[PDB]
Amino acid sequence: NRPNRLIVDEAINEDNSVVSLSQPKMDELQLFRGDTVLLKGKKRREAVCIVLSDDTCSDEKIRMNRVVRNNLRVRLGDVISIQPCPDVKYGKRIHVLPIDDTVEGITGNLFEVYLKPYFLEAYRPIRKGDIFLVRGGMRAVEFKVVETDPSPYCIVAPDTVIHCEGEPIKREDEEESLNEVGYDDIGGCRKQLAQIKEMVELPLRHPALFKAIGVKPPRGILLYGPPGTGKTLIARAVANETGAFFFLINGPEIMSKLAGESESNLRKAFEEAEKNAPAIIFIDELDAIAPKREKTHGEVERRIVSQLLTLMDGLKQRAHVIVMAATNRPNSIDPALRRFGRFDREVDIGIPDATGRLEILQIHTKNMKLADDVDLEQVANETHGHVGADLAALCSEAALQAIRKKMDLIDLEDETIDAEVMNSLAVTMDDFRWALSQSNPSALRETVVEVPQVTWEDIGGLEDVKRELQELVQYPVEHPDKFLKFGMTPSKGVLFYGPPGCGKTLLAKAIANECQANFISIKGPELLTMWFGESEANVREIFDKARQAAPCVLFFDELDSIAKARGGNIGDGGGAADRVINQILTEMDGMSTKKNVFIIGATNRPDIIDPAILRPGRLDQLIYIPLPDEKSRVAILKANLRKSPVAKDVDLEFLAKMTNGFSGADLTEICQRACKLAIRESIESEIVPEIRRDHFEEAMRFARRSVSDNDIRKYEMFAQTLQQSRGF
Amino acid sequence: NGPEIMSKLAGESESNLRKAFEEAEKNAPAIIFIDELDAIAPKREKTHGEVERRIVSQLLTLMDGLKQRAHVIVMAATNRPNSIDPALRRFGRFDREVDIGIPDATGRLEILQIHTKNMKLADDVDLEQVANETHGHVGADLAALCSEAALQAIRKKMDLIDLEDETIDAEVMNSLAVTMDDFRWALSQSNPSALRETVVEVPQVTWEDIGGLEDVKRELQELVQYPVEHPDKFLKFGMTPSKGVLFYGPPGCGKTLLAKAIANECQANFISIKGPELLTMWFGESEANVREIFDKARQAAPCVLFFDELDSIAKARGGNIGDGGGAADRVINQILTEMDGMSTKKNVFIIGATNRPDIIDPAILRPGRLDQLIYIPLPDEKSRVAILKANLRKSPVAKDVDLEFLAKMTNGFSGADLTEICQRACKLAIRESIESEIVPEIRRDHFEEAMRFARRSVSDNDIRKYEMFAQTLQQSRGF
Ligand SMILES: Nc1ncnc2c1ncn2[C@@H]1O[C@H](COP(=O)(O)OP(=O)(O)OP(O)(O)=S)[C@@H](O)[C@H]1O
Ligand SMILES: Nc1ncnc2c1ncn2[C@@H]1O[C@H](COP(=O)(O)OP(=O)(O)OP(O)(O)=S)[C@@H](O)[C@H]1O
Ligand SMILES: Nc1ncnc2c1ncn2[C@@H]1O[C@H](COP(=O)(O)OP(=O)(O)O)[C@@H](O)[C@H]1O
Ligand SMILES: [Mg+2]
Ligand SMILES: [Mg+2]
Repeated sequence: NRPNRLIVDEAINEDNSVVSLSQPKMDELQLFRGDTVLLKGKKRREAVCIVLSDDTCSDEKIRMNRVVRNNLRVRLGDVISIQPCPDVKYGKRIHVLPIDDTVEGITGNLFEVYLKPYFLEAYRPIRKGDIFLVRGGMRAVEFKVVETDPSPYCIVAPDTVIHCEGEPIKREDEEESLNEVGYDDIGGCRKQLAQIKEMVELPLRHPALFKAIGVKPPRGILLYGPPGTGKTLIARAVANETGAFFFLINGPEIMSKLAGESESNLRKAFEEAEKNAPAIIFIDELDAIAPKREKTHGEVERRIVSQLLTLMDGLKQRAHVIVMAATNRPNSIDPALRRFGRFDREVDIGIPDATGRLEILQIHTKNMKLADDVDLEQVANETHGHVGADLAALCSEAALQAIRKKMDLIDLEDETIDAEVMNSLAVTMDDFRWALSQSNPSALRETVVEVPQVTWEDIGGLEDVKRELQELVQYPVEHPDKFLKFGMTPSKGVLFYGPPGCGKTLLAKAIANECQANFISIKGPELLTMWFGESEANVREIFDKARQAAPCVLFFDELDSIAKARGGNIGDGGGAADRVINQILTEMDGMSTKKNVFIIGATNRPDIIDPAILRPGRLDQLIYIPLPDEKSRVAILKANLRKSPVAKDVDLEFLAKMTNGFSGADLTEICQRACKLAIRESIESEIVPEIRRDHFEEAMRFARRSVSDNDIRKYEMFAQTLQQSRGF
Repeated sequence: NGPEIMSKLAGESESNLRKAFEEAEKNAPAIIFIDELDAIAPKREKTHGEVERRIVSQLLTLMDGLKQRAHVIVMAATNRPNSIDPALRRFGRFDREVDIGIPDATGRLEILQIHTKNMKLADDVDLEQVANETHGHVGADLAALCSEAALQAIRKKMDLIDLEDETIDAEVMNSLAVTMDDFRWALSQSNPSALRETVVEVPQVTWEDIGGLEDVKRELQELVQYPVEHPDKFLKFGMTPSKGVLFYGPPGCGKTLLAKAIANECQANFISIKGPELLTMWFGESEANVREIFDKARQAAPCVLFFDELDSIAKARGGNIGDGGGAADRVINQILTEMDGMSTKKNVFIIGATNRPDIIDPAILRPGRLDQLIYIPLPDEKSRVAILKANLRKSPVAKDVDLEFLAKMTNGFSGADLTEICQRACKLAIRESIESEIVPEIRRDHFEEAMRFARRSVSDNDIRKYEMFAQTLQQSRGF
């Protein structure tokens, strides 16, 4: 249907007037990447913009910003027409003025702060119907053009004289503000937007089709995640972005109201928003109003949760609605709300990663001006547990640390301030380092699921067991073609066992990095404290959080501490078991081989373990991690100092010889002392940097075999037969 | 609806609940269906305050105080038989029970076809495979798996059509289909997350699926097949069938399979309760769900009830050296009170299995509980072919192999460790093929390399220990 029909999509780049396409559309287009284009759009309102080319788009799709996409009165997923035409020319007048409340409280000269610096060397097209936004000085400014050089197009040149009175504008009746949230105000969530985006999209954009079909569009959604994670943000974003009518319910709000006042208040919310459909209904803190465990005292609270049910279930299809609620943990809410015809969908919005945090940090760092020494790629690596709302108050508190010490000397106090200071005001790296050091980065910290940073090169030796792990994880994900042809079935779990400090934890994080699978780590002590006094109930959740993360490596680390809890050494009269070992391996038997979740245990004392976990179908492949030998003992040293400035004098072949029964962790203990003996001489020297050969000679003096000899023969005995361990 | 009438104001419900019978008294013959009887009649520690305790006693006086009225029948629904006031199950109240379980694959295919009727499908679809890939699924899961797969089709198909108007006509829909790539996609989302709990089914395993063991196969059909087949006999000669069996032997020698084989043979349902799962529901110092697995066994008869890896429980109390006391828990006792409960006129049939007969409680060996003891030995050469011959029956082995030759070099391998050889061989084959992308057929050299790393799973010095218990495990009670 011709290359006059294009679709809307949301840009990767942040720049104001551009559109990004691909070469197939270019081999359809045959026009430049520096050209101007005049686009046609809905409601007789159209606008002028330029194009470039790039791979991130598909064969056919169109990247835009909101500032473009709003004037065109279009939304993501609308048919647009680029109209590839070269009308190219300069314009003349281009008289602009600021917008109603967007300048409220800021005053003064706008030429050198705003406007001018935005146009320079990047002449930007303009039309009588372009509103645009300029970022700076802690503020988002909005503009409009009542007249310019006559239409359609005007293209600035590094001359053109712009003239502006200032003063507000009349607020446009229907024209949205750009300060309303949209898919660009959310970051780190990319994967769960597209999930929410598909699922809610077409029944909002295409109310008719469903009325034409017998398909039931899912209507109800539950968003998980700990507080401050952006649940309420993601909700309103979608409602704005999709065009829907967004009504909002607070839990406390309707539990604040008088008994019997809530019922009419909760009922009206649907009844009213029934009339305005298509409609979103968002319920903040569903936990407040529907808390069924031992639930509540007295009817009036037990009554309102049954009112909610008869609205969800007793929804007859009404006309058209979709309900969205939010809560901190999936639990604590009445189970009867998750049945079908009620909130059947679930979207778990976890904490962000560093790649997510940098995405967030840039969003709250946009509008403000920064010094050149800032990094923000390092910050994301120094903020560990942080949700989005922590990481926003880390930007706004760092920026108040800047404007206290800067303008206390200016000490100017009046009704409003103008932009020159703000423009010549910046935040430095010393502030971020300061606001990161307060207790504000105190933040919620719980089970994290991520792709690990460790690579294969980060571990030395072990080259064959590296080859065997990729057999057992890489391939069944890579080649589902095979394993049908030859039949059989992949084995699910693995068990590493060996001397302490020999590399088991690392080698589990390496394959996750290799297959880009998520990695969940559950350490024996942590697992056994949540059992607390005689109760846990959270184990089934780490298998859930593993299930919705697939492909996933699920790693049970230092699995020996649990068995020695029941008892170690001499031993009890009984075997080594707890009620938290049993509910693990009921749940292993639960997960299907069609799942690509993959389990790995590790133990430093194979002597003690429960045979139940070695049974075929639980942890079958047994892998014995030996101590390193000379040629590998170089690989270890060669590795962990890869970031250390070692001097040329050293012989790593020589270290590796004098050492024999050292663990890989104890080699790092030598390399550790050497480096800390170096810094003592340097610090002395303040009354030259490099690591020196003599240093390694002194460190090597105090080195310590971490594993005894007489216990090496014990690993060598279990290396042979650990299969025998079950049955007697 | 339960919530409906619990939504209404206090005292509004009474008149609302009463009218439902009073009205539908006038329109008889009449059904009265009560959704979620759990909402309105939850008596355990039951409730707070009268108004909720009042409405459950209003319901009772309607059920019991039904005088025969004219003509009515009441139907209610609930998730678990428990949680509802016991006083509602007395006679003149809901005395009937119909347990509607989860479906089987034969059931799921039946469902899938019902929500797949009206829609058009591509020819590559199967639906007999889907039913085998959807494991825990209830009907409502398996319906939203059809409607979400069919939305995956009409998003990518008509987004290019991008036609938006008041109504659409049928040509597209007719020329619109769903493919197998969609089902595979919607099956891969987390929507197939579904409730998964004790399943009762006829097992897929056959006799041919296990090699060797030809006499103990003959003895199991004596003990299960015949009293169901020939109730004529067992009267003529008198006596009585024995109820339970106990398999014991080295690990990996085929006990679990051989229990699922007879269930398949007599087309009896099969319930499996594994030692760990049984001992975690005891949770902290409480279970209350054991009597239910004997109920779910009772209403399923003819039923094989299989207690698998029954050793993990006894080693819980303690294994090896041992405690000062015997191996027991409060979850062993409430099993064998309940075994003594079920009558020989029931055709429910119990089977245990253990890898450590040394440790077990003698109480379960008493005549009238688990009487027939059967010792499952390790395979021998002629049987070790039958095992290999079996588990690769679906594998494309090349003609070069000698299965007679494998079986010789192996002696004390378990049947499960033979599969461990046959397992490695097949995974060493796929490595060469995957290399070869920069020919399919298992090769003789492959089995020669796999055989290199093979591992005796059972020690020699513990084989003489099974041979000693093989002789006398009856002696174990009394000292
Ligand atoms: N092959 C190796 N390559 C690099 N570092 C190693 C290696 N083996 C041990 N290490 C060091 O040991 C530390 C982590 O040890 P792990 O890989 O967890 O071994 P582990 O025995 O599973 O753990 P523990 O705590 O020593 S019992 C790392 O900081 C490494 O410096
Ligand atoms: N006679 C046999 N025929 C076929 N497969 C067998 C046989 N014996 C053992 N196996 C293999 O062992 C696996 C299941 O073993 P089971 O029959 O459960 O023996 P078990 O000793 O009761 O169970 P475990 O886990 O080995 S203690 C199957 O996957 C089979 O491949
Ligand atoms: N993914 C994200 N991207 C950008 N900002 C975020 C994100 N997540 C959280 N925030 C910040 O969190 C703050 C409030 O979050 P909120 O919507 O209240 O989350 P919740 O409702 O889950 O508590 C907002 O200021 C927003 O800046
Ligand atoms: Mg470790
Ligand atoms: Mg078994």
